[PDB]
Amino acid sequence: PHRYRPGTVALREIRRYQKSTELLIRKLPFQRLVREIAQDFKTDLRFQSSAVMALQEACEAYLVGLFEDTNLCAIHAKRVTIMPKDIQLARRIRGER
Amino acid sequence: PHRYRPGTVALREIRRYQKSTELLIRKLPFQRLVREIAQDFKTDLRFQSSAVMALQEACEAYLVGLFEDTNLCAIHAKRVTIMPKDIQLARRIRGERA
Amino acid sequence: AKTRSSRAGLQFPVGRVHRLLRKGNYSERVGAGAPVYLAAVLEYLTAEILELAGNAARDNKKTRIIPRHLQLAIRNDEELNKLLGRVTIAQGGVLPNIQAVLLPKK
Amino acid sequence: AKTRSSRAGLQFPVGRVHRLLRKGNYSERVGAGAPVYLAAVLEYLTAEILELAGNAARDNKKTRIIPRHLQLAIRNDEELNKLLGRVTIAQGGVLPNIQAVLLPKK
Amino acid sequence: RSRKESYSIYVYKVLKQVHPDTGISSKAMGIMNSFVNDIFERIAGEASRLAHYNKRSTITSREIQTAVRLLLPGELAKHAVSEGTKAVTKYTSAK
Amino acid sequence: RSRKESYSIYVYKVLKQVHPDTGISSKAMGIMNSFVNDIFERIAGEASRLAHYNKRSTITSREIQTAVRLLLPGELAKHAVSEGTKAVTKYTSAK
Amino acid sequence: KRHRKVLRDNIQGITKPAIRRLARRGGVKRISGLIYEETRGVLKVFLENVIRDAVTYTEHAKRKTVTAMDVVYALKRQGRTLYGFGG
Amino acid sequence: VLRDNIQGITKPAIRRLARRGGVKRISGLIYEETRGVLKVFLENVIRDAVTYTEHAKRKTVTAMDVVYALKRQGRTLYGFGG
DNA sequence: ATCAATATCCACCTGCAGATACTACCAAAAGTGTATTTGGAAACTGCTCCATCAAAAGGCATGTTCAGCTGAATCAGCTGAACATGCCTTTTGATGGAGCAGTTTCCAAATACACTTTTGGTAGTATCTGCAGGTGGATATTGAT
DNA sequence: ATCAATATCCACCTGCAGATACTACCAAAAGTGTATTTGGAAACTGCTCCATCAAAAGGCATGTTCAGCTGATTCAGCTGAACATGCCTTTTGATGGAGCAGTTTCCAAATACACTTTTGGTAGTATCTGCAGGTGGATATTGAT
Ligand SMILES: [Mg+2]
Repeated sequence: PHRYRPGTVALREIRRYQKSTELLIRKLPFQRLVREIAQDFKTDLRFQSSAVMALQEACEAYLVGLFEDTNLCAIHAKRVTIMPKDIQLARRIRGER
Repeated sequence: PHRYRPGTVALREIRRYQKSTELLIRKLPFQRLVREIAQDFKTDLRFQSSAVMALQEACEAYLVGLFEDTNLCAIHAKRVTIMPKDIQLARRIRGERA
Repeated sequence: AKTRSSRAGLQFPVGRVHRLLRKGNYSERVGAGAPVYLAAVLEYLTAEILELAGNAARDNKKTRIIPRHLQLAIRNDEELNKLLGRVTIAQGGVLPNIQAVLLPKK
Repeated sequence: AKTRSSRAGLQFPVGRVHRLLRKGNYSERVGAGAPVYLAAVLEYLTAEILELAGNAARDNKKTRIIPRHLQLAIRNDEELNKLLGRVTIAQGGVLPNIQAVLLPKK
Repeated sequence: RSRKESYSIYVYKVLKQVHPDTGISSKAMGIMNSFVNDIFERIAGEASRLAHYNKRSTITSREIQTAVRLLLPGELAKHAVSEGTKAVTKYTSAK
Repeated sequence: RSRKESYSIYVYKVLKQVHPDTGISSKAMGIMNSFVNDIFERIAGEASRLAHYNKRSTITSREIQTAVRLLLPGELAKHAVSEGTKAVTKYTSAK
Repeated sequence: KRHRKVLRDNIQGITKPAIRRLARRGGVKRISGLIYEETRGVLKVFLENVIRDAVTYTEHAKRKTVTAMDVVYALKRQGRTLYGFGG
Repeated sequence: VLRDNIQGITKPAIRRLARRGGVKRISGLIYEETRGVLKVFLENVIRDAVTYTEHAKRKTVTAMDVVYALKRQGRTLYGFGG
């Protein structure tokens, strides 16, 4: 029974997702999260579908960008494993915190 | 013969300069650098004294900011010694580079 | 003749603000209340910062506010600091702060 | 009756750019040169992007330019990348880039 | 010779309401002026955009209000809005 | 049914000039529209400020031109400034 | 109206595999197990910020419908300008 | 004893900035690294300032020119006008 | 290296969504042509305030010494990657209903505009003092032993 | 631990750089009286948006297995911190004059307004064509041995 070694598939996934542009968050769950959060600011709100798509494009672009910076922070620490402290440091230096 | 251990004066200097607000680069060599640099954009330029001050306030503020971020990068890597890779990483994450 | 500032209960020049809005190409027209509102907001914010910088002055045994006092006031407040997060205050220095890992062991 | 575009030697609409400069409340008055100059810079920039995207389309064996091709254009050009450095192009993805240490072996 | 307007006097009046026995340096006053102009421009700027997004030709207290909500942090925003509402009310009810 | 206008057509003309055999998807055209509007505002805006800073009430090709040097990076600025200048010059002597 | 289901815990719809895919696009090879909650938290803060501003535009225009333009304007304010949905 | 202008920003001055920024210990390669950063900062701000100057048909860079340059580089400064 | 499992590549091939193509209406622009207004370039020049420089000032270049930090090397533990397996939830595409964006037509209220008073706010000038440095002496901190 | 060296803190003193105070114009707020302009308040559309129902696959949850990464530990060698001072670079204060800023002028170029023409948008139908997603099947890539 055959096995790729740890990392081999990971790099394959990196090549794959860096090649494409589809959204990586499932559409409906993200739509609920938006609605749930909006609702907490204001009840009886409606959304153009294109508003929810705009939000999802914005969020994914942000998160991927944050992971690049996070990854740099791990590799600075001589690790190859991203950890919360890397996200936290990325966000600090970005002036988000 | 008396001698302070390494890091003791350093801390002392940190406390001192974090209390105060005076500029930390000597005026003249700064002023020359401004002029040198401005020369490549236009010849025969004069500078209000307050203009050069505005510039100095801004650089030192910017650099002191960068050293904070730089220090955090050194600490992130479990060092206490800021290095070029730390300044570069900070600039990269700020979006000044790469 | 009564000043709009005095009518609105304000130290900040309602008239001037009106003029600055008109002649800043912000819009064709300017409602009556807007410059009063705006003036108020700017007064309020001014007071918050003077209050907090005052206390900063007091803490340091002083009666005259300097830039250092404004810096300490602003950077020591979650909200003002955020509002002013991309702004440099000339002659303010920085908050005393030293990363714990840099303090001497024994 | 000749359009001002043609007068000026331009594909992009001078008439329309003049109008937008008015309704956008950028100044009291707009000189006749402004829309002409602006329209031309706009056209120059779009020609630059389209040239570079057209090439990405062709590199990926495609006839029709899509957002991925615009992203590859912009992100691969140092000066477009900087001009548009805080802009997100929907459905553009990212450039393939893997940090060296992450690759296998030695 | 020509006049150089500044806020440096309204600032002083407010200083007094808030800390009567406290003064202020010339530099500190420069910083307060920069502040007031900054916040002016930010709020006026958002107002402008708001009006334009809604095809209106008028910046009214509503635009300033919404603009404050968008620009200020929570607590500041809240207090500011009430101050700005109080001052309009007091100006309207004033024959 | 109200006329929603856009640059989709000038964009297409210019497309055909640089790449005669190449098409463009409507999402790709969405992006090019965003781009034009974006760079319009940023130039117009720098110009606005720039005139205001100099107590001028008029935006001429000279304000746009500084606006452009301040906004665009090195080589793009150089070329954009040619084509602007060239269009204005040509326009000026075409009446 | 008649009912309208209670929305709760939808942040957990941002699954571990979806977060991994995003990391991959970001060039991340290996991911510590605590990343997923941290990522959910950072995402929530981002959304709240964009939606508060978007809804604020909505309310200002006296609508009950959040438009793509409301979101685009909010994204611009936040310095995350988006192309492809108008404006 | 001729010397470069960038080198007028001396090791001890750079050390003082680092100290104000909370730095304890400093690699010897920092001082050149810093000088290069400083230079890029000043190039960027002055280029814009001077562009203001030229627009205003002046041969004197005013503080307001600098202040506006700082503003549009996202480094707004308070206390020199504007 | 050699061999086998399985991912990758590429190129050809049909259905079709999305793109291009008119066609044609038309309403909103954009242009054209006087009449009317004026912003700002031009030119002169007053008077700050900027470059220059002489004497006075005090920070830094230097070379030595070694404390302690960084990076290399080793390794035990356990975390996170890979994958198989069972099936829930998302995707897709209908259908109906309506809640509400988006217009249009009349005015009542509100804001701009031209013209006069009537100050509040500035520059120029005149007093007033907070506190930056100085000293003096006590005490805390650090580092040696 | 004790003990000296040196930094640090605190009280008090004082000259003057830099506030605060005062005066007196006068540009610019405010007051007055028309001349536009606008944002709704009602009153209708045709949408997009919400909800829901069914079928289906496509991706998700979980448990197992162990590769190899992380973080602890040790350590040697290099590399930056600390150190005394006169050489020299910067700071300080004094003086012509460059040019910013004040002011006045006047016409090239701006807005304004009422026509006339044209184009860019959409909507109705029609055609087309690029390429997404499926198919083998020939060409790598990876990991056990
Ligand atoms: Mg809820």
